[PDB]
Amino acid sequence: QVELTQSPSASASLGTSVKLTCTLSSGHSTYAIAWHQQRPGKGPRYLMNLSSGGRHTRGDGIPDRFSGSSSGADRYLIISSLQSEDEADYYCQTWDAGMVFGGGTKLTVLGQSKAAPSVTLFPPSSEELQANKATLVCLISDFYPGAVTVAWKADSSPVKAGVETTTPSKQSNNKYAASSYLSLTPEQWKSHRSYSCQVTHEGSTVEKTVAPTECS
Amino acid sequence: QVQLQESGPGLVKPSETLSLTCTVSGGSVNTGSYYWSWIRQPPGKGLEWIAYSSVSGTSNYNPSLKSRVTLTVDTSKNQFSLSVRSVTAADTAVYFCARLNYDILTGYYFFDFWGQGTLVIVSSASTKGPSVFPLAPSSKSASGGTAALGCLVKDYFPEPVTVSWNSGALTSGVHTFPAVLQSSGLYSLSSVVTVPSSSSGTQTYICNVNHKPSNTKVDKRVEPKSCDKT
Amino acid sequence: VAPLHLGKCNIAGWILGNPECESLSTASSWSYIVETPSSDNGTCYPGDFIDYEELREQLSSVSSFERFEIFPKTSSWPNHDSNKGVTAACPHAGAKSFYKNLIWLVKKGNSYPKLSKSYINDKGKEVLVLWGIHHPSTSADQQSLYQNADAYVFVGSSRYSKKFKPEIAIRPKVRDQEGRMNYYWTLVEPGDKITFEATGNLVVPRYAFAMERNAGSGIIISD
Ligand SMILES: *[C@@H]1O[C@H](CO)[C@@H](O)[C@H](O)[C@H]1NC(C)=O
Ligand SMILES: [Ca+2]
Repeated sequence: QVELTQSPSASASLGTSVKLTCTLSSGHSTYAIAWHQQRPGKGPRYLMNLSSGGRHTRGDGIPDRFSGSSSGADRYLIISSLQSEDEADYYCQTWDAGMVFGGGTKLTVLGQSKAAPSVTLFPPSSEELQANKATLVCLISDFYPGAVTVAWKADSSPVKAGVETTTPSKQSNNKYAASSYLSLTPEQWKSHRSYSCQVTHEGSTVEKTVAPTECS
Repeated sequence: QVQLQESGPGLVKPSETLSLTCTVSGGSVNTGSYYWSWIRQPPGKGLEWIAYSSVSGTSNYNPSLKSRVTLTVDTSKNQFSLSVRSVTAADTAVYFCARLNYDILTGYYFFDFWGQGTLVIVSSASTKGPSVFPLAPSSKSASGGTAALGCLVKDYFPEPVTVSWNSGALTSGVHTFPAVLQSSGLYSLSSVVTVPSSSSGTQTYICNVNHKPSNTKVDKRVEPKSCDKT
Repeated sequence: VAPLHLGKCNIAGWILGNPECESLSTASSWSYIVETPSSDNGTCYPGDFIDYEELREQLSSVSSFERFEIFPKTSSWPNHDSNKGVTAACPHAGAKSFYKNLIWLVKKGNSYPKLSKSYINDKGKEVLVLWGIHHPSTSADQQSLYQNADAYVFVGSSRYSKKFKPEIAIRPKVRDQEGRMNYYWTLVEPGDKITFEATGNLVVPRYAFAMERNAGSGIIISD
């Protein structure tokens, strides 16, 4: 039975048409297919089915700008007037003895405006310190593009042990984000006057800084 | 109208038996030219079809999993269910339930409604419920514009945890980050709320953390008394 | 008074259009039939001819008998392959072939949409329509041919009404076929409508016969 082949990635600029491709295996060029969209971390959403001769029939509530066509063994999904909420994996599927899927094509939508990150730094909670632990959390949000290098400082000199930083991920705001957790003992935390986390993004550094034992 | 939703344990030990259950609203698993199907997506990878059955007609299975799956439909509860035997780490995936539409008039077979999907980890490692700590808002945040406060949900396994604010009330300003995986093999995440810096004195914020695989639900009030307790 | 000579074929072979029965095909009128009794140039694809004996008494003497293309081949089935429906069970001079008065519809690519087709008997005489119902040997065979694991056929006139579903099953090999195909027929009153509807397994009529059957009996006599 049939196989579907989609190259893994595509990119295009906001406002343009994009033409994603699904390729039916040799000897199945008369097959019909469906298309589905999976935005990141969600379930897929059926978009349309598509005949061998290019007739596309959208699902319910899928906008006009989604469409499709065919050439030989290739099946296309045209997205016109491309919008930043179209950034997603698009799977083709068909049917033969079984139900079969393509491997998906992750579409990236380019053209959105450069935005600098938005760091907010917490010290350890009184509760945590009382549990003989201490964690500083440096939370970075609202940047494009997603290249971000994070640097922790104890007083003024670099910290090597302790740090764990998440790789950046797109979000509901269509801008990137990351967490960085520094794990210390309370005694280490109290051994300096202030820690800083330093997010540098597009050769430009944003800093925040916290101190300890003034509270009571 | 038509909604599917998955349910079952988030975690299963090797060679035990994974068992999910879809629950259909907005429509009936007896009516229609439909099949009731299962699809999984192991983490980072593509959709794999497992099998479908219908109430009346013929069931169909993905040949490399046919021997290990069993499908059932409960007409009365409007549910259908997948059962996979002898799981290994390679069964770790997000499982989706879905309606496969045999559209009689064209002869097409296309999944038109998908569930939200449910994660299933296949690990011998045992569950670890998180500890939840409050991230109080400082005074560098409260002055002219806006303040931030939050929850740290530290050291759990497996994923996921779900975090709400004011039992579901609060949603604008909330931002729950992806987790980090530590050397330990345990996960930690943070939810933050950006806020009107009213001084946030009596303006009540309680995060609600749920980790199903350890039956952990926890309501930490982010007492915004920035460390100044007693 | 002038009989219908069927040579090496029997009624089944002649009226279906087995490809060995093409030579003597349509004489316009006859009083009795001569055939070869239990020739194997009846049904080339194995199966059972339903209401066969009734049909013989029906066809035995006819006052007029005109063949017509009830569902023309290159017009009536735009969403179904009307070409692949051939088999080595029904060989015609080199190639794989099939009966001349039926078509074995199969799937187009991937998808077998519900077909439905009607004919109203405008012809003034009765019309004899015959059709076939295919029973694949395996689930694979069904999905190969028709895609639809859960398929049906429906034939209906005002007098007739039946719903068929294929019994999928491996049957003794006959003429290299483990599947079976049954043959059916009905006479369509003048001004009545015959209706086909299928999602698979239907061997559709291509040719039908408008006929004026004779009083009482004809006689069928074998070699
Ligand atoms: C016709 O008859 C002969 C023997 O009676 C048989 O071998 C042959 O295959 C038949 N052909 C067809 C097309 O039915
Ligand atoms: Ca009859």
